[PDB]
Amino acid sequence: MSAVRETMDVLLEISRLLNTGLDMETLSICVRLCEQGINPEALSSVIKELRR
Amino acid sequence: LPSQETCLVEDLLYILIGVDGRYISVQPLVGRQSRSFSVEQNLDSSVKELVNRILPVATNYSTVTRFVEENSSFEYGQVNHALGAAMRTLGKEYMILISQLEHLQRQGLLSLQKLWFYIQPTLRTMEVLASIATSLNKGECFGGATLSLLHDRTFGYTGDSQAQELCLYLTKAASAPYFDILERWIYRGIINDPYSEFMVEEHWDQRYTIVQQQIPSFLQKVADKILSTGKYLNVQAYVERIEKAYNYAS
Amino acid sequence: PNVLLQNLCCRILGKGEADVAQQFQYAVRVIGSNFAPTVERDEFLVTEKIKKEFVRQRREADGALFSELHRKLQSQGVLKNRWSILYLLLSLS
Amino acid sequence: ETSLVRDLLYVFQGIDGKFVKMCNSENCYKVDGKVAVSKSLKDITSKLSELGWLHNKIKKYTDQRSLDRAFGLVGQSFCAALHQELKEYYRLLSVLHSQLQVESSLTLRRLLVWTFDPKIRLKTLAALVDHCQGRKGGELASAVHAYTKTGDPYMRSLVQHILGLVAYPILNFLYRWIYDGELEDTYHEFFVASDPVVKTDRLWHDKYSLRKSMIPSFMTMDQSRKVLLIGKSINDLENAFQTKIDAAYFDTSKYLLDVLNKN
Repeated sequence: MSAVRETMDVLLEISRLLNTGLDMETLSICVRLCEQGINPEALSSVIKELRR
Repeated sequence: LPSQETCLVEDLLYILIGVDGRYISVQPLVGRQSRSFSVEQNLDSSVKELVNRILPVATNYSTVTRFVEENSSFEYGQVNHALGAAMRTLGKEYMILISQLEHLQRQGLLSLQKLWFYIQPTLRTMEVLASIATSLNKGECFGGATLSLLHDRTFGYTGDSQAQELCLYLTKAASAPYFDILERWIYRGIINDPYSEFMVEEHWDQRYTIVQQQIPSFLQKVADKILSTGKYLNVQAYVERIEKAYNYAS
Repeated sequence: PNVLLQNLCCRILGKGEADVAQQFQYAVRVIGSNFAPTVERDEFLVTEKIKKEFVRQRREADGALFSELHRKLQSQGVLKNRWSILYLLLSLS
Repeated sequence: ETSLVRDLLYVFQGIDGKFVKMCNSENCYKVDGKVAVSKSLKDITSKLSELGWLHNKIKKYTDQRSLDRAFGLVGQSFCAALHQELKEYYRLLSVLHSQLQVESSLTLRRLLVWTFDPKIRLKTLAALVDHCQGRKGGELASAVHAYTKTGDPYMRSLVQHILGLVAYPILNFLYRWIYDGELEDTYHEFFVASDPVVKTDRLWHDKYSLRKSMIPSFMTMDQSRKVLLIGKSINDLENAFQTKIDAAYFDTSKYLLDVLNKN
């Protein structure tokens, strides 16, 4: 559980630097999609539309 | 038979870094500006003739490693020194593409045709960069005719959409110092050449000449326009810039 | 799959269900026909793209900083399929 | 193998490997004694050896940084600028080894792209120490003045960091002498030496001279003679220097007009 919290903290830091504008909730969802073997190319396109 | 391909795929990857093989040795003939490679006998003759198709990629890679050595040996402050700085950039991004292939052999695999169609996007870029570098190897040019030479080649390549982009990055890093010393002439009429890096050379009214060791941008007349602006300060689309730059400082 | 992707619409759009329905339809179509990666798997290529992005913007300090952050992500030994996560965050910079 | 991937790390800090060497000033080439079939993966790590050789010339420079007080005032300010870029060079060795201890094996060709960004930086610091053998100030100002006219945009950024800290003692001399008429010397590293004969009550008399042979090249020769007249009368960031000596010249002449009022 603890390592899973520490790892998310690293990822949030990766997000701030790149100016993604993904929250703690939006990042955690993205991860979960990513872990199931979804193509990141497709995933990025969907996201842009959802912000529109 | 699938084993003789695998280790030669690995040997081919070692050559493309610029580093001697296990069964591919490098013999200089012209001093390694083009390498006369010899792959040594392998039992299966089929895999040996296919391996030969992939070695000219490495010959064209030796052309560019002598380009970036060549302009440094002279210690220019010219735009030729900066043309090579671009070819070092195209050379840094190359290395990621070989090292991936290297990574793919560690766990998982790449056969010879698995090699072949991944090399295939960059042997074409190498050969366009190699021919700009060999045409330049005559121990010339200084600033302006380096630029003249690279513009003719961009206007040659016209209609192959491939080299329009690749010659696009080279011709703007080459122009990155050139439009500095251009401004110094059109707003002050002063020179800023460490060597002779600007076409209008100098030696009130002043004793301007131009040289054809630093050939004008595409057309001789707009270089003559900048002759005529600078006196007054003392008292495709790029040459176009000049004709109205004169006539707002007249 | 079906739930997680719907969750994505819901948090961004800030709306529940029967509000995000059409958006859902685009998302489902576009994810499903291209489900599995169309690139050869390789952590290093994506990382290099992130650092070049830092250098191009002349943010050299952060480019070095990033290098420390990727080792921290890798070390914890929890998330595998790391390239795809990283890939995503790079596309959306 | 994994032991070689680690071994190349140490040679970056300029620390002799866990294999015997006969190089450390030639390159930093390692001879295991089975180097024969390691002639392809020893050859990769012989290209990386050459980076560790260029580290050592910067390092021995820093042994000359501080003595019981090393000669020059600019000679060591230069050395401070050269150590900063060495410090940043260490930062990538400190991520590299921490990857070689996670739950390990990092590929030789992967780490080659990691050493390519330092190889355009450290090489031009080692080229910059070649032009200098002496530490005497103003020599150093001609080194960075000779290297920011050269091509290649990538080391031009690096020498602009160094211009900013080499130049900074030049300008700390300059602005005190213009405004108050006060000077600094520690070794005669200013381009103003003092006492040609002996000091004499002011009326403008030969007391300072340009002292060319240690002049910083940042100034042109008529602009070094301009700031000399300014300093007796009171008594690229290379091109920002000649602007504000023209704005100094007008403020010092009001002072010179006050000397007429005393006589």
